[PDB]
Amino acid sequence: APQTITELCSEYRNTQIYTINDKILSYTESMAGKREMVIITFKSGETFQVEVPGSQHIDSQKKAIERMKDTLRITYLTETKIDKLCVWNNKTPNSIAAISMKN
Amino acid sequence: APQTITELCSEYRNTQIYTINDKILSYTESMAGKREMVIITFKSGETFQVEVPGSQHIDSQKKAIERMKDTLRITYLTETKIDKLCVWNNKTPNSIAAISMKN
Amino acid sequence: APQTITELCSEYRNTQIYTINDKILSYTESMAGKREMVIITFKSGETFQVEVPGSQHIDSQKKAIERMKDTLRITYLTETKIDKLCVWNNKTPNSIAAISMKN
Amino acid sequence: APQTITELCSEYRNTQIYTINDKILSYTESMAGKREMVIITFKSGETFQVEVPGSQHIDSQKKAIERMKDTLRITYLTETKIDKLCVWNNKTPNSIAAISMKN
Amino acid sequence: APQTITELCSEYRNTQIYTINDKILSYTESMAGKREMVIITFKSGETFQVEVPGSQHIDSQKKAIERMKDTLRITYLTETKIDKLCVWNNKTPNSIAAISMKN
Amino acid sequence: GDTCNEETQNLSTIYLREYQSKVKRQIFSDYQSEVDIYNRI
Amino acid sequence: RLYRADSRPPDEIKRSGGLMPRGHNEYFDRGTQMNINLYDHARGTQTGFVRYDDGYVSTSLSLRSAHLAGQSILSGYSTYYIYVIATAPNMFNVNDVLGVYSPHPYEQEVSALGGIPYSQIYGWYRVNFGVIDERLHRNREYRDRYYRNLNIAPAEDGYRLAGFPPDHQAWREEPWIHHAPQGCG
Ligand SMILES: OC[C@H]1O[C@@H](O[C@H]2[C@H](O)[C@@H](O)[C@H](O)O[C@@H]2CO)[C@H](O)[C@@H](O)[C@H]1O
Ligand SMILES: OC[C@H]1O[C@@H](O[C@H]2[C@H](O)[C@@H](O)[C@H](O)O[C@@H]2CO)[C@H](O)[C@@H](O)[C@H]1O
Ligand SMILES: OC[C@H]1O[C@@H](O[C@H]2[C@H](O)[C@@H](O)[C@H](O)O[C@@H]2CO)[C@H](O)[C@@H](O)[C@H]1O
Ligand SMILES: OC[C@H]1O[C@@H](O[C@H]2[C@H](O)[C@@H](O)[C@H](O)O[C@@H]2CO)[C@H](O)[C@@H](O)[C@H]1O
Ligand SMILES: OC[C@H]1O[C@@H](O[C@H]2[C@H](O)[C@@H](O)[C@H](O)O[C@@H]2CO)[C@H](O)[C@@H](O)[C@H]1O
Repeated sequence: APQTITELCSEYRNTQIYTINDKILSYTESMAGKREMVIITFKSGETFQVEVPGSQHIDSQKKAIERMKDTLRITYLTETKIDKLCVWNNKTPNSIAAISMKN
Repeated sequence: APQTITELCSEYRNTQIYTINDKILSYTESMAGKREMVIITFKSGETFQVEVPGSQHIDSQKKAIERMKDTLRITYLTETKIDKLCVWNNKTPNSIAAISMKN
Repeated sequence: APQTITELCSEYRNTQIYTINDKILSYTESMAGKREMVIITFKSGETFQVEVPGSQHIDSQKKAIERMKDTLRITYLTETKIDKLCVWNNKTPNSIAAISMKN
Repeated sequence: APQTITELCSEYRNTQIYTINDKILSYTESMAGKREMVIITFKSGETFQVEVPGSQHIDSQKKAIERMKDTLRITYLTETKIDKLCVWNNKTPNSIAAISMKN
Repeated sequence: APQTITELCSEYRNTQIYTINDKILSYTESMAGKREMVIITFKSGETFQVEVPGSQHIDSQKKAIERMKDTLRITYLTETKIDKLCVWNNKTPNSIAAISMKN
Repeated sequence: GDTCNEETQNLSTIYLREYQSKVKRQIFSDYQSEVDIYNRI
Repeated sequence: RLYRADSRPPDEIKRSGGLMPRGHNEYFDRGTQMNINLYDHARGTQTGFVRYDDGYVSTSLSLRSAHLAGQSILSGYSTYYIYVIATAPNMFNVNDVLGVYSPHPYEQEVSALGGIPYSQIYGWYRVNFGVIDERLHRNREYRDRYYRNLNIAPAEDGYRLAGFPPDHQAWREEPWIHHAPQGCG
């Protein structure tokens, strides 16, 4: 299976690696209808989203979306640095596919 | 998708932005039948609720209501400052649609 | 909706408010068949329980009983002070309907 | 209902109270087929398990089994002192029925 | 009935015990379709995965795979040392069957 | 008078409540247990 | 790393949630209100304790300086401890915020606003009959990834926390002038 965030990312269309190497500056969570999402931003100006479960998502991803929204809330609260993100850049804001952190 | 809670708030009727920039003063959680909800208040004097799941909530919101109660409980306990809240102001106390935190 | 735990407590019969203002002295959690409940005590001597799910519970209280057990376990581990408790007193130990904490 | 772990432990055939009053020395968690269990050990050498779900478990016990495995991971990681354990002594290792923690 | 991870591991074909005794150096989590998994590495060069659920996993394992990914996220965040891993070596990277941590 | 004194006290309590929140975000987060929302609901 | 000699032991510190200032019992207790004033902290002295009053706890820049302070106030204590502490922005270099008004210049103390939480204490040495046992005991709960990269608060951030009395000329002069609380200056 992929051994790295970068191998994994490269198995997909419309993705791009961001090297962040920093903590989440802000965290936004919405429970508004049809907008049940998390939006995070970094000091450098980038904004990324975990997107709403739609039709572009297979069933196995429904749980993985929830897990990612959990990871993003706890790495914001503990101020853990994110190393890299693999994002779908055909979305605005770009959509998170995988996350890496290391110390 | 929206990039900010202000942007996301304005795409709904009856909402408004409150700029809190403060920790939750008190947290109330109830499992009493028909009033399974959370109510938070701030030093400034406002009171907000996460509403009881109801008919005004489409099904994708049911998992978002649960996550919001989880976020407000760990924010309350670690005393993390809330920055802004998008709330439906056609409810008493007003209902939380979305929350943001910074730093 | 109610704006405070006293106000919400008053809507039910057989309830009463306890002003605890103290952290939990002990936490007991059981998965023994027919006794899947949580019991907490305070140094004042008071003991309270979260009841086993049962016929007196409508379906919306079932996700709320699980949320309440999560709250008491983490309030206990963090030594967070509980302000008030709304309890049904036609039960021994009395059972928690609502909890509030103030920082 | 019971008011202490002893009182609850006494309601079952084949149980016993272990007074631990100590933190967990090692935690083992398994997702291997047919042995999805947790095993804990103390400095005393005593070893306890949360059993694999099975027919000895009524449907209401299954969420409580999952919650107990959640509590044991939290307790191990934060070196929380466990006070007593109620176990079924007809299993090797002995199975946990209920746990209590104090102060 | 297994009392330790080594006994547990020996009940399966194509497993191997690794004595890690170090904390996790990096954590990667993916929600990309058919790649919903967690990859972890250690300073010694070792890389392991928790697999995408699939045909080889029985029903009892579904929940246990979600719990393993939850244990690896929090062990990484709290910098807890892992003692041993029992892995299926017929997968690349080697696949976690069970984890052990002490003290 | 007190206002100088009361302001140093108020400001010093603010910087402390803030650092204390950073510490609670570290040590209390260890107890946060994530929920499987889909089977909960 | 900063260093503080203290008669209060590892277990009492765990219970308190850190090295507390005088009269504060638990690190997070908000009930018993605590007066915090750096000038007042800095001038006072205590017997059987390295300065720890008015909401701040002092530390030394070296093990040797901490031991010299401990012997002067704790000599005939059959055992006492020297705690090793990570730098973090609750810490203020007292000479840098009080400046030419720093009361015990030659000591070069760094004070922690509100105490030092238990997770910021890296470890400790035992001192038996005034002689340090060279083995450091490491605190299992030290938050290494968090504290790894933090440092002392810059003096800029403490001038408005100096706590000089309202009539003290320091409030009428640089740097403190640009930072005076409303009611001083
Ligand atoms: O899985 C989220 C991801 O989906 C991409 O959209 C694809 C999807 O991956 C593919 O399997 C399906 O056949 O068509 C979808 C068209 O929307 C999105 O392009 C990407 O932005 C993510 O949303
Ligand atoms: O979603 C919670 C929110 O619902 C509002 O009602 C909306 C509802 O979301 C939508 O499905 C329906 O079609 O339109 C309603 C407004 O016209 C409530 O008014 C609001 O207070 C919240 O409860
Ligand atoms: O909901 C927990 C609560 O139930 C009370 O019983 C009520 C119940 O809430 C109500 O829905 C039903 O119509 O009448 C019951 C009383 O006859 C219990 O009284 C209380 O102790 C809790 O167990
Ligand atoms: O609940 C786990 C516990 O089950 C015991 O088995 C019981 C079972 O729980 C009960 O429903 C049935 O009526 O009697 C069984 C025989 O005692 C096991 O004995 C115990 O070791 C645990 O596995
Ligand atoms: O359960 C994860 C584990 O599965 C192994 O495959 C098993 C399969 O579960 C079982 O149905 C069959 O009878 O035997 C297979 C071989 O032991 C994989 O081999 C292993 O790598 C894991 O993926």
